[PDB]
Amino acid sequence: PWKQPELDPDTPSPIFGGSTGGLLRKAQVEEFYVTTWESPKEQIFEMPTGGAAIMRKGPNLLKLARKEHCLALTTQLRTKFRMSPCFYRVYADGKVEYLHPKDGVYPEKVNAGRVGVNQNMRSIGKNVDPIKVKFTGSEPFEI
Amino acid sequence: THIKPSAQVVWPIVGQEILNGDVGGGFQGIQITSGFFQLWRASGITSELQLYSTAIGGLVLAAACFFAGWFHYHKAAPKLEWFQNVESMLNHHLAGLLGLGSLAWAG
Amino acid sequence: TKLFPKFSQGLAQDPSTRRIWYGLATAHDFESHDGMTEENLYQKIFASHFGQLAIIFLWTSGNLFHVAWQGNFEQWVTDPIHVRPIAHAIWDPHFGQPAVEAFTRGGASGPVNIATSGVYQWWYTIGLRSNQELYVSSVFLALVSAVFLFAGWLHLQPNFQPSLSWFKDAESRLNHHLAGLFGVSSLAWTGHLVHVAIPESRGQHVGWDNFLSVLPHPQGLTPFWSGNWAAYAQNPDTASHAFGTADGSGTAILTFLGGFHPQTQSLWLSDMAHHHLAIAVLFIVAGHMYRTNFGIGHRLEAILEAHTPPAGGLGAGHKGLFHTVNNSLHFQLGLALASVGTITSLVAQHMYSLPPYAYLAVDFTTQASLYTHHQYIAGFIMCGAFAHGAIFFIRDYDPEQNKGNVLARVLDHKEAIISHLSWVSLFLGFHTLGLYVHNDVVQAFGTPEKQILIEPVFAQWIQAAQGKSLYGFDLLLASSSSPAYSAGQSLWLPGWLEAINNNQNSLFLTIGPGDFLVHHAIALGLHTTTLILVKGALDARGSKLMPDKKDFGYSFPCDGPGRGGTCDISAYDAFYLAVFWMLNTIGWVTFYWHWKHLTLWQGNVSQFDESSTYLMGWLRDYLWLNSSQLINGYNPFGMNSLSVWAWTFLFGHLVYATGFMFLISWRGYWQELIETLVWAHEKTPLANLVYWKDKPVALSIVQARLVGLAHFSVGYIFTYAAFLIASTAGRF
Amino acid sequence: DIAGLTPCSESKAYNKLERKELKVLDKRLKKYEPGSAPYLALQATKERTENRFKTYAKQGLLCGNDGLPHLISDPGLALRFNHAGEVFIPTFGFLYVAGYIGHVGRQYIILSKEDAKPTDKEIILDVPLALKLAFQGWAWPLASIQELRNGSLLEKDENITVSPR
Amino acid sequence: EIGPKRGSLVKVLRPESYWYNQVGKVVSVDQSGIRYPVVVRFENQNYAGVSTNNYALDEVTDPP
Amino acid sequence: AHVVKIYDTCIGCTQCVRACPLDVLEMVPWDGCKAAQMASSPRTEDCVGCKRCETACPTDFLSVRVYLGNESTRSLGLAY
Amino acid sequence: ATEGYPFVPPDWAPALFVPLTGLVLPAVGMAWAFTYIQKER
Amino acid sequence: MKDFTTYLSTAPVVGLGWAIFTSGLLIEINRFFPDPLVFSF
Ligand code: CLA
Ligand code: CLA
Ligand code: CLA
Ligand code: CLA
Ligand code: CLA
Ligand code: CLA
Ligand SMILES: CC1=C(/C=C/C(C)=C/C=C/C(C)=C/C=C/C=C(C)/C=C/C=C(C)/C=C/C2=C(C)CCCC2(C)C)C(C)(C)CCC1
Ligand code: SF4
Ligand code: SF4
Repeated sequence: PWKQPELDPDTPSPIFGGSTGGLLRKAQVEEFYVTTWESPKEQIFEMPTGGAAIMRKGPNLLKLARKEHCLALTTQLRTKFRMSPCFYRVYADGKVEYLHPKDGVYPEKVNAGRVGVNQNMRSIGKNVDPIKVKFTGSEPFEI
Repeated sequence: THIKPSAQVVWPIVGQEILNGDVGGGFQGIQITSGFFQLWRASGITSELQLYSTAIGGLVLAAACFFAGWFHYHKAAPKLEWFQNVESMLNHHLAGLLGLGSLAWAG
Repeated sequence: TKLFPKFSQGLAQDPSTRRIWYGLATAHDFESHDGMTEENLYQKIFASHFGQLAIIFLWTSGNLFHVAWQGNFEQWVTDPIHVRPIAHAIWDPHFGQPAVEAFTRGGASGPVNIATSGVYQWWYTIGLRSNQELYVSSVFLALVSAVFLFAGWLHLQPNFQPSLSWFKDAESRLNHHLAGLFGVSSLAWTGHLVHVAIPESRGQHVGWDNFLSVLPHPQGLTPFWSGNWAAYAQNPDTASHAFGTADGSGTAILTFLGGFHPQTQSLWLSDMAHHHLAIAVLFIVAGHMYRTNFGIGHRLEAILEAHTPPAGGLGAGHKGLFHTVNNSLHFQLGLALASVGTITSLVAQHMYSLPPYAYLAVDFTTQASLYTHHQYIAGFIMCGAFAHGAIFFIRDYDPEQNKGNVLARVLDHKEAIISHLSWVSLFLGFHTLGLYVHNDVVQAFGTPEKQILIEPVFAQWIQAAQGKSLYGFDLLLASSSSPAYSAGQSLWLPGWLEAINNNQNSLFLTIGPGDFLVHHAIALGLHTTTLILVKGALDARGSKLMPDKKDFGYSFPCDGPGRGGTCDISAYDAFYLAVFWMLNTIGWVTFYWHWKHLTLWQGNVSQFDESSTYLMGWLRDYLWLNSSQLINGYNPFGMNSLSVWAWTFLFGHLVYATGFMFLISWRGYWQELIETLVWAHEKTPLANLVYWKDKPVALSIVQARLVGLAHFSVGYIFTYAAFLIASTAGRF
Repeated sequence: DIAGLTPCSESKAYNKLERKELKVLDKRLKKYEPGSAPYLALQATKERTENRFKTYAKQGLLCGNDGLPHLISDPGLALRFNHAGEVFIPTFGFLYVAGYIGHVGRQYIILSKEDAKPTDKEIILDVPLALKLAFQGWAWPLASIQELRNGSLLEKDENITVSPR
Repeated sequence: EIGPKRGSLVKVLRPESYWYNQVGKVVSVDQSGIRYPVVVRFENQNYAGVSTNNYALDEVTDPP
Repeated sequence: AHVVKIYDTCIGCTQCVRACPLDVLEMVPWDGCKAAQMASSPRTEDCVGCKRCETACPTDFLSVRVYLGNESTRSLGLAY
Repeated sequence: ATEGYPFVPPDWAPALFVPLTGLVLPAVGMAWAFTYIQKER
Repeated sequence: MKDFTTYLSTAPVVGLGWAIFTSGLLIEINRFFPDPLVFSF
């Protein structure tokens, strides 16, 4: 967005009971994901890996094992309560990565500030045959 | 104990006359397996006339049930609160349906 | 980062259990290996071919060693019709006391296994008599296996690694292989036959000590340098001749009597001697055809570019095809596998009708096992041929290289070929199942005369054209006035006619309407397998559902649930579905062979003739009547020698069922189940200390198809082999 | 007497099968009174069996070593010998109806594709036009031949969806 | 202006398209100079279920 | 991880980025379409290959293509 | 022996060789393969 | 009748009318005539 926000460990967490679906040993040895949203009141939402939880009035913090869980929760919140949340990625060494709103305007918009990446100006099906790129290490679509 | 039950008779059209097996009693047909003869011996049934009457009554009740479905949907459809009366449904299908049927069969 | 997939750096980065399976599966896919050129790929294939040669020679050396050690080859030589062959002794510590007692067959002491591989008849025919000679053969074959090992290592070092252009030398390779690998090899084989097997069948022992002192023919090479080659075909073996002694024998090394030996029920030794000599001469002559360093010869590219028919019959003809075949290794592999599978089918169809080994026809179970083995091998090899042709079409096919040629034109109207194959397969299946169901429900109603019995007039007419006088068609080779009968009337006609008019042997058996119906079922299976393999090959690189299939590799799972659903869209899955049809087709041909031959051996050919028409008779008199001795291998009353075959039967059933386990259910439910197991292991006392290094991950969809097909095929093969050998060994 | 097959009239196994069928059919006759409906049905079955065995004989039918009649498939061999009635004429008899079905389906397909939103005509059939084509398909081979000749039977590939290989 | 007439039937020669060698009806042609300005509508859906697609000027011709 | 490529046939319906529950795709400004948008895949290494973008793609053939191969701990959808 | 020089193995060789390749050689195979797979660079 | 005959021209005109007609036709050929094998008129 205008300024990249850093997650705060002091934000509270939604009220939830013990669910067997949640963080595993991968949250320790490898990276894990943290989702943050601001709520105006106490509402009931369904966790992407568990049952139902009551979010707090204000900031919220949810730790999820995969980025797909974080984006499923984000889409659920945006569809239900138009929450517009954001999620992070916390590595095993403590590195915090910003993933979802890189431009702060979501991938649906453009913002005129991001470059094209992995884009082919040729048409699909105009790719060369695999014989033309044999023993080269480059796929026809990677050209 | 000596005559095998039979309630389906095939046509002599093409080779099916071998399927009309000699089940005994001067009768040929498919040896049935649903046990309907045992049921019609449990409930007191002697002649085929009573079976005919039961069949006609069943056809009449089937026509009544189809007319009931047509009426209760197209003509006079119950509301949602009528279906949501769970206590009345349970009472009427416990005392009424199951209990009344058990009493009628006992009688 | 691991190092087990050294050929694939990307596979080594996989932290799951999929890395192990994919590294094992992509072990010899050198074209997809990381950082590998064409020349090193060709050298690796050369070394791999040397390795397979060494493995083959080691395996046959072990067969010789085990037969010479624990077999009854001397006792089989003394009495072939009575003594059974022995493969290897059985040392199983889990065996019980009755189990040891029930496997001492063939007049042996310990538990032994009866050999149905046919090596006893083959080695008795080629002059091997004692186990000493089999031991010497075993050690020599081990020596040449070690030689091939060292040669495979030899062509991997610098100053010894052949160049890329050396492999692409087509004309000299074909010249040398056709001249020496076929021609002079067959010449050496017929020389061995004449020197050793011809005298050893006539009571004259020829060995290394005395083959330079004995003479193969009493004239002694004077016919060869002169023109009088008929002196070799002067005194052939008479009808009353024994294969072990010289009772009523003659001095002939090359003869063309034809037919079978009256005692051994096998082809004459002089017949195959002249056969291999003529094949040797013709192949050495044909090996001097292609162009080499000398000025004479033929160029393959010139022949391919020259054979373009006028008026645009094949467009560009075979123009630009030499580089297509030479550059693409998969094209050559598919052609080689196609020819090898077709000739394995030919070998299977010609071994049983024309047995070349003495007392092979008497051994019924051995002939059945040999036919079934080589037919299933041929079917698998043809499936591999079509699969590797599909791999050629997607991987290394260049349309601009050969524009308008036969290949591009075939790819242009691929829809017509696929549709016509679908039409002929659908028509064959529709009417074959219709007549089978018609006859079967007609036989059910107690009136078997109403079944449609279309007499096989075409094949009976062909058989009468070959000299079978049973059908009464007085065509050529059956009438004395025909020129074909007169030509060769004194050469091989009295032998061939006597062998083909005798119904006891397997040469051109009498065929009825049930034979014709099961032949049409065989044609249906071949047509459907061809249809699916051809459709997978032609749609390997492009389709209307997915035009960019060539960019996704040969073996990819799917494209997703979009566009209606794209499951099993690759040519790999086309091969995978075609293996089922191949297994069903070879099962049909082996069912037909086994039942017809079993009814011939038991003597009730009329039972097969009147029972093969309808499928219920097929089931009752083949899969039920012949399975009585098989399932009685281990009764609660007791156990017999067929206990191993019943256990193998149920084993094949269980492996086929596990194939169903992998085939019906698909990956995605197993991933969640494995996730629940992961949570169970991670959150338990006394077991969270032990942790996996490779993450447990369910089998991939391509991997799932492979393992389901694999389990299905091995279970199929094992249960049918067990039933076949138990039904053929229980009675005879 | 072709392919080593005896005629059905002069076959011993054919008569053996006939008398075996008569014996097993008369076995069930002893368990019913002669004036009974199962007896009448069994008598009708026996009469049909005898009529079938009589009509299959002396009808240019052969059987060999099994008592079950055999069919001769090669034309010409079915012409010089009286065996065309086995498969020769019924081949054209089936092919006439098969071409009838294909031709009326093709006529309905063309006459439906020239109508607005033509995808509903396949699920909502029209009966008068389909019956009109159903009673106009007797001369299907002449119509097919003339359509092949004028080129309206086939269509230019240029207008045919082709796989992009 | 630079493409075919709106409402006129055109033939698609794009090989990877589902409607290769098929006839579609032009609904709009873009005049802003984009990669595939010709917009056509087909009476038969594809496997994805859509009925409209965009093609370049060289991928459309008048059917005979 | 997997390879996700977007071709010039895209017309900027910005629905392929909604169907992807991993934030692999993004919309960048363009000039080759009427909508002046083009799909781009900066976080390609986070893709699993679920082909939901290909399902959501209305162009024939697909403007966004996903190619399987080289699975990782994030491309396999593993929470363990 | 009468040309047993293509050495005939003893009649007790199965008792040593069958468990050698049924129990020991598979054990070496599993150990060697498991050391191969779990090898980090 | 218009609404009813529009429904009656759907699936049962081809799935039932053709099926019943062709079936019962073939039943009556197989009934009045006995089982044939050779087309001898
Ligand atoms: C008497 C005149 C005559 C005749 C009859 C032929 C006949 C032939 N010539 Mg020709 N030729 C002639 C004079 C003649 N030649 C002369 C004077 C010259 C100049 C010297 C040549 C030079 C010449 C060349 C250079 C070549 C031929 C070839 C051929 C063969 C193929 C022709 C063709 O276009 O394929 C037929 C047309 C097609 C379109 C092929 C269609 C095939 C279909 C699609 C396959 C159907 C498969 C089907 C399913 C199989 C079912 C079987 C079942 C068991 C399953 C054919 C046998 C070619 C050859 O050798 O091939 C054998 C070739 O390369 N000719
Ligand atoms: C024994 C079981 C069996 C049977 C009977 C079939 C039958 C068929 N499969 Mg096969 N298939 C099987 C198992 C079987 N499959 C298995 C286990 C696999 C591995 C996955 C495959 C894989 C496979 C592939 C990959 C292909 C086939 C194809 C075919 C067709 C081949 C065409 C043919 O022979 O004429 C038709 C054969 C018949 C037996 C006709 C069956 C229909 C009869 C007449 C009944 C019709 C209905 C009847 C009138 C009753 C109506 C009422 C009823 C519908 C309720 C045919 C429909 C090919 C195909 O469809 O392309 C042409 C094809 O490409 N199959
Ligand atoms: C490769 C082919 C092959 C096969 C499948 C068999 C199979 C058998 N042999 Mg035999 N064997 C073979 C070749 C073979 N043999 C050769 C060439 C020799 C002579 C050196 C022997 C010497 C031999 C003896 C002395 C004994 C057996 C025994 C056995 C049985 C138990 C398995 C066992 O202990 O392995 C055999 C184990 C060995 C160590 C001997 C084989 C030595 C190999 C061939 C050399 C290594 C080559 C290569 C590097 C590795 C081969 C693997 C390759 C196939 C992939 C079994 C029936 C035992 C038995 O009960 O008899 C029935 C027994 O006592 N074998
Ligand atoms: C004592 C009263 C009574 C009786 C006997 C029944 C009997 C039945 N009800 Mg119930 N029901 C009742 C009161 C009653 N209902 C009340 C008060 C309510 C509202 C709260 C409902 C709401 C209700 C629902 C929502 C459904 C049923 C259904 C059913 C049938 C269950 C199928 C079965 O078990 O097979 C037994 C089958 C038979 C014995 C066959 C004979 C059926 C006869 C003709 C029915 C006669 C009973 C009827 C109450 C008589 C008065 C109706 C009058 C206006 C003519 C059964 C016939 C199911 C249904 O639709 O089936 C009709 C269903 O889904 N009931
Ligand atoms: C001599 C002939 C020949 C040659 C040179 C090749 C060579 C090749 N083929 Mg081909 N192929 C052949 C025969 C041949 N194959 C046959 C006969 C078939 C039909 C079965 C196939 C089917 C086939 C397919 C479908 C594919 C190949 C592929 C390949 C490549 C790598 C395969 C490999 O080594 O993976 C090593 C594989 C393994 C180590 C797995 C072994 C598991 C086997 C196959 C299952 C056996 C069942 C069971 C477990 C056996 C044990 C039973 C138990 C009771 C003991 C390589 C170019 C692949 C390719 O090109 O990649 C794109 C590919 O997709 N081939
Ligand atoms: C009357 C319409 C019609 C016509 C003229 C054709 C014509 C053709 N089809 Mg097709 N087919 C049709 C309907 C039709 N089909 C239907 C409805 C299906 C779905 C079951 C198929 C499924 C199908 C397959 C799977 C295959 C063919 C093939 C073929 C070719 C071989 C000829 C043949 O008998 O195939 C056999 C045809 C069938 C087994 C389908 C029988 C279904 C019935 C008879 C059609 C009912 C249509 C109905 C009567 C028309 C309405 C009449 C109107 C008055 C209302 C030929 C081009 C084959 C091919 O490509 O060869 C080149 C091929 O492999 N067809
Ligand atoms: C996919 C593909 C492929 C493959 C293919 C295949 C796999 C095929 C096969 C094929 C086959 C598998 C074929 C076969 C053939 C055969 C034949 C062609 C035969 C012939 C014969 C004859 C001609 C004979 C004659 C005779 C004689 C000599 C004697 C007796 C009499 C008579 C006359 C019969 C490839 C690689 C190319 C590549 C591309 C693609
Ligand atoms: S789904 Fe396809 S056409 Fe639509 S905006 Fe994305 S890449 Fe472009
Ligand atoms: S395959 Fe799935 S995760 Fe990957 S870019 Fe497409 S929609 Fe997103």
